[PDB]
Amino acid sequence: VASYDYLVIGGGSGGLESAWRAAELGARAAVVESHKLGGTCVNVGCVPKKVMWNTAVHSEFMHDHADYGFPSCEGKFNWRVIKEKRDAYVSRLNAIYQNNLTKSHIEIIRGHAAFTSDPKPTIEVSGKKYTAPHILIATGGMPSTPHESQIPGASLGITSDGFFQLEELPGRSVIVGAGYIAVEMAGILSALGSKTSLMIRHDKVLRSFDSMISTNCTEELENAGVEVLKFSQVKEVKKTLSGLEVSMVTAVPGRLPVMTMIPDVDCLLWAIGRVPNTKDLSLNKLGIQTDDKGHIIVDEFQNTNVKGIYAVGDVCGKALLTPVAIAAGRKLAHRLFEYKEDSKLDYNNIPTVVFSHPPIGTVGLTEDEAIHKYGIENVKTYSTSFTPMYHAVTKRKTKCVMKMVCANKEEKVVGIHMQGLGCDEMLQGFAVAVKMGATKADFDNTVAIHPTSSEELVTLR
Amino acid sequence: VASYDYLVIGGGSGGLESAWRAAELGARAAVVESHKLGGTCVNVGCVPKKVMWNTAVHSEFMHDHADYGFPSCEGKFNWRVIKEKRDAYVSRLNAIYQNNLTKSHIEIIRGHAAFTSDPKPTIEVSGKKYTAPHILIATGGMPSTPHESQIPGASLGITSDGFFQLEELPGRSVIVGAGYIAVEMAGILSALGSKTSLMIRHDKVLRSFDSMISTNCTEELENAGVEVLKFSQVKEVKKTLSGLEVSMVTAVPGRLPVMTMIPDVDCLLWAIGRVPNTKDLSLNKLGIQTDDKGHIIVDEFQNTNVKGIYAVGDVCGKALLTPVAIAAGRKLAHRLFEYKEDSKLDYNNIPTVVFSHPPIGTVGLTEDEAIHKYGIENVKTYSTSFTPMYHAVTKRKTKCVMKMVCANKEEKVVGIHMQGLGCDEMLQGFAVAVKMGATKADFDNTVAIHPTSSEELVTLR
Ligand SMILES: NCCCCNCCCNC(=O)CNC(=O)[C@H](CSSC[C@H](NC(=O)CC[C@@H](N)C(=O)O)C(=O)NCC(=O)NCCCNCCCCN)NC(=O)CC[C@@H](N)C(=O)O
Ligand SMILES: NCCCCNCCCNC(=O)CNC(=O)[C@H](CSSC[C@H](NC(=O)CC[C@@H](N)C(=O)O)C(=O)NCC(=O)NCCCNCCCCN)NC(=O)CC[C@@H](N)C(=O)O
Ligand SMILES: Cc1cc2nc3c(=O)[nH]c(=O)nc-3n(C[C@H](O)[C@H](O)[C@H](O)COP(=O)(O)OP(=O)(O)OC[C@H]3O[C@@H](n4cnc5c(N)ncnc54)[C@H](O)[C@@H]3O)c2cc1C
Ligand SMILES: Cc1cc2nc3c(=O)[nH]c(=O)nc-3n(C[C@H](O)[C@H](O)[C@H](O)COP(=O)(O)OP(=O)(O)OC[C@H]3O[C@@H](n4cnc5c(N)ncnc54)[C@H](O)[C@@H]3O)c2cc1C
Repeated sequence: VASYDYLVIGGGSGGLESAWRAAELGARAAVVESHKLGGTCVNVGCVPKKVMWNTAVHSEFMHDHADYGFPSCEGKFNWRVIKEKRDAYVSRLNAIYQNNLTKSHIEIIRGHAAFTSDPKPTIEVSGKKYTAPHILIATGGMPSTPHESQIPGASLGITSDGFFQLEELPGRSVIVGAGYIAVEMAGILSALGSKTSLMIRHDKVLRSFDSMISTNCTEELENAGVEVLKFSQVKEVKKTLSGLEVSMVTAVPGRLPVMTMIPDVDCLLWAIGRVPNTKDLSLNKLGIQTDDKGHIIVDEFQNTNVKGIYAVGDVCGKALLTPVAIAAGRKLAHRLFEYKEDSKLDYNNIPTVVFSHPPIGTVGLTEDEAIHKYGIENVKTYSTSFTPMYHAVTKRKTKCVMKMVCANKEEKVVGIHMQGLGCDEMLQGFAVAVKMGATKADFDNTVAIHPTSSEELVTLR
Repeated sequence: VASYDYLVIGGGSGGLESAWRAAELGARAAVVESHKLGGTCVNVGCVPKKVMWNTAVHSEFMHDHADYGFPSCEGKFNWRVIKEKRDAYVSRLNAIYQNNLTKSHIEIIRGHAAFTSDPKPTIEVSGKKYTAPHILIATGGMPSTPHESQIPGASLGITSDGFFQLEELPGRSVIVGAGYIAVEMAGILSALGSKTSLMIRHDKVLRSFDSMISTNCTEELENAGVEVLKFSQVKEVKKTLSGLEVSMVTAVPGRLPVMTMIPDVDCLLWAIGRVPNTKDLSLNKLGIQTDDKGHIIVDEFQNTNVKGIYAVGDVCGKALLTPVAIAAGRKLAHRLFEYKEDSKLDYNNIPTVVFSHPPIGTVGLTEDEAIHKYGIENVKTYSTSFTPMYHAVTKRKTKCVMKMVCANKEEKVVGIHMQGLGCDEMLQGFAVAVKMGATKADFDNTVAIHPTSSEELVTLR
């Protein structure tokens, strides 16, 4: 047993940041990583996702060329080119992340960690044992897929991970899911040329977002040429001569169900969920708690039920975003190594952006979450809808919707939701303001920047 | 003399908003406009400027096409097309602005107003007389041009107004000026294909901005192919067989001066200044104060030295931006018609964006204005510089610089300056935060949005 001051399991967003902050404070740390550092985000997430998005944004502006006075292009995108490059960038970052750990004196135990029987919290990487007064489990999660039992042929399709392995553009794409990943994959594949279909169990996507967003987002998808199959779901999948044959059942309320075969499908992508990566950790040896789905149960301070063990990031289940994982590891490191008993992450007013077309920006309470916590009498919402002046000279259009949810008489801005061009870089600023507890008066007392879309939030009447 | 409750002179940004807010409060208002409503901003400013910018942004992304897997285009932009459209949009807006005044019951005295001899403040539009207990002068300004006396041939060139009259792209462009307009014109003409030169009296542009900006902005201009002629200035201009011949004098400190002839110049654009539009108003009949340059002198409440007369917008000289003009007319209307003695506009922390390539965003104190008002011991600046991941796969690059100026021990964020992709839509949010009096801790306690450029401001260390 080599002893350390900190032993982080998983070198993803959460593990790395916590280790970095701990080392900065004096601790002798080591990180246990079974694969590539940078985790899900760098290797199969944020990074490669956003590169492919910047590419989709390009095809969509090839369509506005002639309107702007330029001669139009003949087409034919090449997936290989942009893939080789996307992959290279991910290599450049790995190298970078290795270097940082090294120059920071953070040891890297490479391999798969699992807990042991030793009473004192101890893990064992490759027959060898390591222990520490503080162990952070930050192993994340993975895309869930349906068992061949209920969906015979389910394994025939791919996941987001497999999307980043695609080497040529799928001719016919069918995506099953209604969350941000699902939406993003559908938006990228469709803009780049694939005949795409998004299969959802209901009528709208991102149903957990403010109604104005799920409504607008389902619409803009339809308007962009993505076939949305509502109240539909996969019954089975089969490999035919030319691609897969997907049989789905559509049960639109008020009507009788209908079976449908989607043939010649090159790509069936499961974007149905993320499952925690916790079995093989041998949590059962310490009685470490988990919920019915395997997520590790922690408290406000990221504490498991076992002393000297913590969990952060996706593995916990709450707020599946890289900067939440980071913020939690950073705050933990400070509580442990800088002794600030009160360093926890406030999970309220976390900003999120969904890179669809147009981009979605959202922070805070939805109108309903607001109505519920305050009451209809005390919730006033303000909102606008317009066509960005960028579309003033284009046949093509996309709208821009902005809702502002205010609570009580002072009108504390408790939620801002929007969808439109520029909404991705537009949010961080207001997120700070919302986090400071701004009121509608503060926004209104801020001089506008003309001409911009952002200026519509400081002139909402 | 027809009497009203409010008589606004000029239907631009400031006059229109003040009239609208006044009418909403009960006042019987009328607006006096000698030309097209919407003013400088709609007719020869913000609106047409930003359309031409969106177009320049397009040529600059035609250059990243092949990098993103798409086949490249043969070129040849067409100025006519985008002009007909830009002009049409401006017509659509005028019509809109007319309609609003009408549906709001604001009368429109069309023609040129001038003050009279009548003791009681009275103006006369076309032989007819109008008076009111409250007159707002919101006549704005105009591009200044050099007198043929000192610069023989100065009149041969055009101004920003004349830029919006151009019907074909200038082959060779030379722009004289170092402010935002100058920079923007140079950036648009150059991106769209003109062989451009920007003539400045010093070494850098936007010299009144934070040093990191004038430095970065002079650099990115050079890197984009805009020839910047430093310590240079026009001596005279002449019309030759093929375009104008510009003779300038370059006096770089440490060296002897050199005369230079720039020949074959199709366009010489004066972007040297804006002069107030106040002579023909006959200010002298009421003894209304003005500075040595004709700007009308007002106080914190927009009061002239004469009772019942006010001034807002460019005409005053302070903060030459549409939303400052608007904010001042709106606040005035409330002071006058809603009787709130304390409604004045706070001229501190006004956000501004300069649509160069890449866009500049800035709000607050520059490092020096901070150092001066607080002292070197009390000013801490934070800053970063990086290449946006959009350029991770492009031969072409543009940087992104961000400086954060903090004052005192709490580190109140008193100034944020940046230049880069997305910085135009990125600013409004932080401007609200800065206006609320945020500290570096507030920014740091805001969860980041990954991956974005905006996220670099909440992780500045
Ligand atoms: N504002 C100053 C602080 C930010 C410094 N970035 C350097 C300037 C960019 N230079 C450049 O030349 C361009 N930058 C990039 O190449 C990298 C790629 S991923 S690196 C971005 C990084 N990651 C996270 O946000 C997510 C956690 C991550 N481990 C994961 O799982 O993905 C972040 O900033 N971490 C805070 C922290 O943990 N670490 C901080 C350092 C980031 N790690 C690597 C930086 C260099 C890139 N490998 N940065 C990003 O894409 C995000 C930042 C964005 N501004 C951008 O640059 O596009
Ligand atoms: N968030 C709700 C409040 C904003 C409402 N805009 C309508 C939604 C956009 N719909 C759409 O379909 C697209 N909008 C546009 O066509 C117009 C063109 S100029 S109109 C923008 C306007 N002007 C000023 O900022 C500058 C003063 C001006 N008189 C000048 O001199 O230029 C502003 O919002 N004024 C506050 C106020 O005085 N008046 C408010 C109404 C604006 N006047 C005209 C609106 C319709 C366009 N004619 N708006 C803009 O370009 C700026 C807003 C920006 N979000 C955008 O839409 O691009
Ligand atoms: C497609 C797709 C797109 C996404 N886009 C975004 C986005 O734009 N923005 C965003 O904020 N988030 C995005 N996410 C979410 C983000 O990837 C995750 O929330 C973030 O990765 C969480 O970090 P973590 O520290 O819990 O995990 P991870 O990054 O998953 O890191 C865990 C690491 O632990 C290693 N590991 C696991 N078990 C062990 C073990 N026993 N021993 C050793 N090593 C082990 C893993 O190999 C991995 O490298 C996306 C996710 C997917 C999938
Ligand atoms: C090129 C260029 C680009 C610009 N870009 C931007 C930008 O992106 N953002 C921004 O914020 N600002 C920009 N500006 C600045 C913005 O145009 C002005 O600050 C804004 O127009 C100020 O409004 P105002 O009410 O004082 O004036 P104005 O809009 O100028 O309105 C005054 C009106 O008064 C009328 N008038 C004048 N005298 C009389 C009289 N005696 N009788 C009757 N009518 C009269 C005029 O014809 C005019 O229509 C730009 C300016 C130029 C020039």
